[PDB]
Amino acid sequence: MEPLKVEKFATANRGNGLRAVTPLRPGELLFRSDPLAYTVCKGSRGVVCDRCLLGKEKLMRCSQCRVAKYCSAKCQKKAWPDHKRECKCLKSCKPRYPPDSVRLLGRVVFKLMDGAPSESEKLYSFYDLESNINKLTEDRKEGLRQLVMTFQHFMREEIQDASQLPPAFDLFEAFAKVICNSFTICNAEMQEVGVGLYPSISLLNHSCDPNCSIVFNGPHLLLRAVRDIEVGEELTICYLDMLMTSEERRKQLRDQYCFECDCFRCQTQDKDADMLTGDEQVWKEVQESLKKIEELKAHWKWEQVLAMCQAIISSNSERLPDINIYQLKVLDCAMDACINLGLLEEALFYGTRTMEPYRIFFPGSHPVRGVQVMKVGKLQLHQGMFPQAMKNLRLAFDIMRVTHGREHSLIEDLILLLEECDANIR
Ligand SMILES: Nc1ncnc2c1ncn2[C@@H]1O[C@H](CSCC[C@H](N)C(=O)O)[C@@H](O)[C@H]1O
Ligand SMILES: [Zn+2]
Ligand SMILES: [Zn+2]
Ligand SMILES: [Zn+2]
Repeated sequence: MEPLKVEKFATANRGNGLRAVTPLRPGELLFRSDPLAYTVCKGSRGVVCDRCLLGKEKLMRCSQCRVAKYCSAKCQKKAWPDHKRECKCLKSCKPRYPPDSVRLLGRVVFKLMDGAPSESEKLYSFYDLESNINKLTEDRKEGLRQLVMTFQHFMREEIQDASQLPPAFDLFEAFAKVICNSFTICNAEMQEVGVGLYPSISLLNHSCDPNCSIVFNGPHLLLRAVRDIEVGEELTICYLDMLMTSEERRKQLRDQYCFECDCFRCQTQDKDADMLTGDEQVWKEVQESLKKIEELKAHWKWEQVLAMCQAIISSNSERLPDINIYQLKVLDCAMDACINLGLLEEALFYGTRTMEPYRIFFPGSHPVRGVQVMKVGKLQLHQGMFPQAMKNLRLAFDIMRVTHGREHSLIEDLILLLEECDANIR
């Protein structure tokens, strides 16, 4: 159980890209990699584990830095190679914490010296990672320049000048890689909990209608095909969240990756209309309130989320339909708030209402829908609604074994329920 399945090559115009070498079936795993470097992002920090990135109500805090919090003593140990150095820095920053991108790039710079190679850099190393120096706007260069003066500052302790780092390695150029080659680490419940750098995965170009999706069983990362992919076909993923219009997607892809998405979709404006059904006036105020809420989600702060959600869904009932992406986003948030708070009746109220949009927005098999759908069925089973629960849990499996695969332990939970939902229609 080893044979290779992808490879790099030269695109007509868009740089370096992956391709199948033999035909692929949907649900097939193609690549698998640990991070070259990864870190629990500022919000999740103090809430999740500093290694395995898992949420265990209580956490043991850092010996000498008292910032980094651990799952166990074993998690705390194999974390040394990485935490060894950074402990000192964070220690005397207190409380000011380094913006993720830095604390990451701090960790990376030593994992370059590691000597014996990494799997993460098997097909594409760090120094190959496209940075887009040319044709990068000012206020962005002026943006990255800042981070450098912040990095050097934050690091001081272990790094006083560029002579302590390998040559050809350049800091400003390195943030330019990490602005546009980072990876959002999503946990079980499809929550963002960290940022990684997977320099073989970064060989994947962008379609808003991808054929590959990636899922995070902790910091470990899986790339699978979601459809039938023929020899010589360039493999692609969507770097963005699926709840954005072509116009929102255009703006963000210029601001980060410097390009035009020339997918069949970004030209015809797929789903675009359906996304903003309702009067612009109505939801403007919702896409505004979405900038607050989304913050407090990442900071695992549910109680205020549930205030700002209830009030606003209670408000726009008479006028704004669920299928409106920004309305919907509050609905997912609404659901997510209720789950972590244990209001599982309310939880199901909100979750079931989102079910249908999701179907029209996330095509064939998307792991976001998967988990969402799972949370629904799982919410239903609990409520004792066995028939339609078996319906959704089944659906979840039809999505998830192609999105997550057998190698994901989440699947385990899924089947258990299906055999336990069997037990309640006894
Ligand atoms: N759909 C698309 N259209 C045009 N350029 C794209 C694209 N997807 C990715 N890119 C380019 O590739 C970068 C993402 S990294 C993905 C692989 C890239 N060829 C590389 O050398 O690493 C972006 O910053 C952008 O320069
Ligand atoms: Zn420490
Ligand atoms: Zn841990
Ligand atoms: Zn596009």
